[PDB]
Amino acid sequence: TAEQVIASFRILASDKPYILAEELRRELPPDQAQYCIKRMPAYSGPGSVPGALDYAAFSSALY
Amino acid sequence: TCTRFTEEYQLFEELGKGAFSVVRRCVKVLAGQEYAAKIINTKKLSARDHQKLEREARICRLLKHPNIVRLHDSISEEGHHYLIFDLVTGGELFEDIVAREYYSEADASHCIQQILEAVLHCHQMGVVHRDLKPENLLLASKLKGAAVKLADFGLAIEVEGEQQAWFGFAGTPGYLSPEVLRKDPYGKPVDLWACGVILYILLVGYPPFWDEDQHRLYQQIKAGAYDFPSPEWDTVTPEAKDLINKMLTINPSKRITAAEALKHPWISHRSTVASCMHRQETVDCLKKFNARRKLKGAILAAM
Ligand SMILES: Nc1ncnc2c1ncn2[C@@H]1O[C@H](COP(=O)(O)OP(=O)(O)O)[C@@H](O)[C@H]1O
Ligand SMILES: [Mg+2]
Repeated sequence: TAEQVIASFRILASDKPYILAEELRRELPPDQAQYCIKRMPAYSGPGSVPGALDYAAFSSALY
Repeated sequence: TCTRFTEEYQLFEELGKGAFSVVRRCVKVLAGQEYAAKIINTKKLSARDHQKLEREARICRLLKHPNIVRLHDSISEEGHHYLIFDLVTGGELFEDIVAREYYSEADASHCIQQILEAVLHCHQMGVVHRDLKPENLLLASKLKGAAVKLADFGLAIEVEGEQQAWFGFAGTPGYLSPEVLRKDPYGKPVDLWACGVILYILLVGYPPFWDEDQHRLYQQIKAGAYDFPSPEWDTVTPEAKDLINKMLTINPSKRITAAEALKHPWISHRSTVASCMHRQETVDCLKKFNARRKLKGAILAAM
């Protein structure tokens, strides 16, 4: 469910439009955390900060 | 040439996935009544998986209880087996707790009493579930106060009285009992360990045992190394903690049984013993708990 996957990343992102590498590191095992960091592009939309990752772009590429 | 399901039932949307089965809504066309069809493609199953499929079918037929999914029908066709269940429409209990926002010990106690009644019924019928976990705790409907329904007997086994045996390595790591992890002979008490894990999660929203290194996770379970850290556990009644301790008891012979747990005052005297305070942090953690499970499930599918 593509509406539940981005929504789940957003939950782990504490409702932010992007997720940080250390948040993936904290909330997921070291495997799928460094998996995601090296397949998540870069969030440049509203509210972006250094390190912000685009979990929505990582997602909709799949579902 | 036996095609009774194809003849008399119409399939609709998927309701849940499984490793080697799918669950789709269906309608008994003549009656117009909705059911859930758990469908297994049997065309190239191994003999062992045939046995396990047949086992699940027997156990499901055998279990009739208000808090267990109810088998309506069972149909064998050439390359498909159909288990037809009464449809439950309330979704996962953990998702409903989050959606309804407010949750107290009194709510958790009412939830776990229902789970314990399901489990007690399984054990009275000589059945050990072995897969008690959040994905298998459904709600009968979207009605407020709808009943909990225990689902998924795919891992369930038949036992004879109180005899213990090595029935194999099966279950989700975070819910596994010390005796299974030690490869000891086991039986019904493995279900009550898993109930203690679930109940711990119902109270604070995160699991009692958690480590990305699964070898260390299993060490921690086998040591019964869980804690009630401050601040969240400071507001949990002693009686709720006491019930968890008795479920999360390493020695299975001393672990509390389902019948004893149903007489535990936090359960049997919930109205005067269980706290009615809303636990906002519990719901917040549960929201992350559910997201971590769905993502960890969606991710390995993609890998
Ligand atoms: N009786 C039912 N009514 C509605 N949905 C169901 C029912 N039984 C199962 N499902 C849905 O299908 C999913 C998988 O059910 P389960 O029997 O656990 O299949 P598997 O064991 O193959 O995973 C469940 O999580 C649930 O969402
Ligand atoms: Mg199953």
